[PDB]
Amino acid sequence: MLEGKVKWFNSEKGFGFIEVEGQDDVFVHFSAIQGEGFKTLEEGQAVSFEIVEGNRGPQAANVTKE
Repeated sequence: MLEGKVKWFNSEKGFGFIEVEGQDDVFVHFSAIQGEGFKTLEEGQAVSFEIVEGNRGPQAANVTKE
């Protein structure tokens, strides 16, 4: 699992970017967010996650709020 920080997140639209040291920023969609409750992220929130890449390029998967 990768560790990173939420760079920014549009809570209304349900998407943002995770920033991570060395690597580029990682697009995160709300459907990647684990746990219970309404799925959203806060700027600067610590997350653990993976990067999954299909034919639309890399994005965050299995994002867990730490």
